[PDB]
Order: sequence, then structure tokens, then C-alpha cells
Amino acid sequence: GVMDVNTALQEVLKTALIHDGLARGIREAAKALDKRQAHLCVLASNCDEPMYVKLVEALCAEHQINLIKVDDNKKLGEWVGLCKIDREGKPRKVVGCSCVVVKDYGKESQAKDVIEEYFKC
Amino acid sequence: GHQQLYWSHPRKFGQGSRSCRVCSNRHGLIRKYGLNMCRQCFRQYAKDIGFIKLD
Amino acid sequence: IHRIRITLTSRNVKSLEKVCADLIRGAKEKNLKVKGPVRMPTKTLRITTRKTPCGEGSKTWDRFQMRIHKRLIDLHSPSEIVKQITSISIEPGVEVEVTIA
Amino acid sequence: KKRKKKSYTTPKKNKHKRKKVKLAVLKYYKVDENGKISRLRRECPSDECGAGVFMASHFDRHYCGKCCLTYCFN
Amino acid sequence: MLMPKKNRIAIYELLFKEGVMVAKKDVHMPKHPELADKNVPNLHVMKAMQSLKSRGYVKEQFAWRHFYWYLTNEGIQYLRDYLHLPPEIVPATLRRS
Repeated sequence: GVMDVNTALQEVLKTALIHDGLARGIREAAKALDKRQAHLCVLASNCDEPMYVKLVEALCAEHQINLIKVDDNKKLGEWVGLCKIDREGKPRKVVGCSCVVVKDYGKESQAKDVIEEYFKC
Repeated sequence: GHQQLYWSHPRKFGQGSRSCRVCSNRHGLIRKYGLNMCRQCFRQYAKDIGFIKLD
Repeated sequence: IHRIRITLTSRNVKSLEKVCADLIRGAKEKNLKVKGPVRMPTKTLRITTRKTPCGEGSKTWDRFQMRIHKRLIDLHSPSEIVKQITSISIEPGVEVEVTIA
Repeated sequence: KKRKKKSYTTPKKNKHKRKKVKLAVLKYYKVDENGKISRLRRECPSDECGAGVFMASHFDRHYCGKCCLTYCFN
Repeated sequence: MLMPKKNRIAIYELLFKEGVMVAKKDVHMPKHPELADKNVPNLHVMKAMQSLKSRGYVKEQFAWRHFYWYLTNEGIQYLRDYLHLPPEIVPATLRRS
């Protein structure tokens, strides 16, 4: 069926969830960016700290990778579950990263083509 | 650096880790035919080993 | 050479002799020249253990003795025939070592 | 079992607990008007360091802890 | 445990290749009798089992200084969830049954 980038964002976040990943914090962010094992990026609406967003832009410039900026990405990333073992402690996230490979080895999808067509522009 | 330092000294002559094969017990280990038990477990479990009393 | 040697060892003399009689009859069921069962000296294993778990009372010991009885049957035949005779529901506790030379 | 009476020196086996900033940037420099980076962090030949992991060199020896190397400039 | 999560999921996969194995009662044993030379500390093996004992979905039948693993359907479900994998990996013994 016809399935767009907005719906494909759920798919890419789910694929990231299956391989855990989803690097958080500030430290150890550009490990996969140097050797290009990650071929997809996600950004949230607006920003809270200019330092982080300008660092992310400068890093994308250092790696020649184009970002994707969407609206209400937080709910689409929360639908996949970020519990971190049961209701003990709370999650917190700002920028969604589908690090290390886009698609599963045994589970492909047509969303990859449209996501990358809107990702390489 | 304990990951590469773990188990540094080979304790081969001692039977702290080569004690009675049943439980955490020592003080009376016998190696006749390689039993590796104390007297307690051997005597209570000698019926299954095959050692009988007709002497 | 086709001299197949069964080194058969067990804890019970009667079970051992029943195994030997059945094997030598199965050889006697076929046309196979055989030798009589050769009885190597039984191994008597002694373990003298103090009885009281903590040293107290009169010095009392148990003497557990292990009698291991071993026969050999060397017959002039290919080992396949002996294996054909083998599938006879061998008695438990009787172990067979196969020697081919 | 009975008391061993830890009463003279510190009776503490707990590990370290430190407070610092949420945004700690020591692998890069900011407020530099430059998209590139002038490499003052030492190049690490280990296949476990990317662009997010580097080392800082002090006046005494060269520190390590990943592959046990030495870039000594004392 | 000062141990990476990826290795814990590797332990989960190696267990999921079967249904139950046994553990050696020792914390000084560098390796694992089943997972020999796979960087799996025995003390962390019993760490894993004691964690799922705290959860309450696994048990043991310890004997002769040897832990005897257990696994109930809810525990198998939890391991197949945290592995983030399909339940299709049934123990290979039924493929050799």
C-alpha cells in the first residue's frame, strides 16, 4: 500500500528499537558518523539548547550528511517504547538517531526507498 | 585491568577448587581411584558407586 | 588378522558368566573356531573409611571392597559376525572392550 | 559472624560519585567559527575510536586505557 | 554489572538455542563450560540467573555444586521479548526429535 515518510518514521524508529541502539546523552555520538555505518537521521521540531543543535549541524557538515527535520517526532518515538526495564526510572530524549544500518537483514520494507529518496535530497 | 589479570596465579597443587565433588566441604578428601569426595558423601553414597561390605 | 578379542568386565560373576555363555553359544551357533573364556584375576579394590563423621568414640571403620571380574573371549572371526551376535540385549553392568589386531 | 570494628579510618567501600555539567564537550571545541577541527586530540590507531572518542595528553606520559598505547612527549 | 548489555543479549541468544543447561558453582572460573572461549564469565552467568530469580520467572535445582537452570513460559516470553526477535527460534532439540 501507499506509505509515506511520516508513517515510515515509525518503521525506522521500530527498526532502531529492535537493534536497541538509540544513543543518548552527549558523549560518544560521532562514533558511527566517522565510518558511515549509519545511513539515516531524524530531527525534532524546534530546539531547547542552541549548543546541541549547532554541534549536530557542524557534525553533519563534517560528514556531509543531510538531516531531516520533522514535527512531533517525540510521539512517534515514544510509541515504540523507551521504558528501560519496567516502570523504574524515566526516559528522556531529544534527537532520534537510527544508528548503524537502515533496514533489517531479514525484514525489508518499501519505506526504505521513500525514506532515502527524501533523505538524499 | 582485572579482566586480563583474572586468575593470575595457577593454583594447581591445592584442592580448594578441587575439593569434594558433592558440596562445599573439605577435611578428609581421598583420591583413591579419583573419587574426589570426603568420607561423608562417599559413605552415604557408596551404594551407587558399587562398593559393598562383605569383608 | 581376524582374531577379535572381547575384554568383557563386570561386577557380578553370575551376570558375567551368563554373558559369556550366551556369547559363546552365539559363536557356537555359527561356524567359528573359538577359545574358552579366559578369566583374568579379579581386581579387589579396598576402601577403608572411618564411620563417625567427626572423630569420636571407638576407632571404627567400614571396609568397602569392589570385586571386578574380567573375562576375555578371543575368536577367529571378522568382527562383523561378533557384532551380529552382539545384538542380544547385553546384560547391564557388563562392559565390552573391542580389540582388533 | 562478628564485628570487625571499622572505626579508625574510612569504613567506606562505596565507589566515587561526582557532579558535573550536562553539556561536557571535551572531544571538540565550540565558539570557533570553523566547520573543521584543528586536530589537537591525538590520533588513536585502535579500531575502537571514532570521531566521538579521543584522548587528552598531560605533561606526564601519555594516558591510555583502551588499547595501551604511548604518544609520549615529556 | 560493569558488563555490556550486548553480551547479556548474546547469553540470552545462546540459552534460547536450547531450553536449559547447567552452571558450575564458582566465581573464579574465567570461562563457561558450554560457552567456552566466548568471553562469558561464570560469575556473570550466575549473576544473570540470580537476576531472573529476583524477577521470579526462573528457578533452579542445584545439585552436587552445580546450578540446574529452569524456564517457565512467561520467562521464555520475556527472553524472546528482550532479544527483540521473533519466537521462531524454538529449541533445536525438537528439530532433532
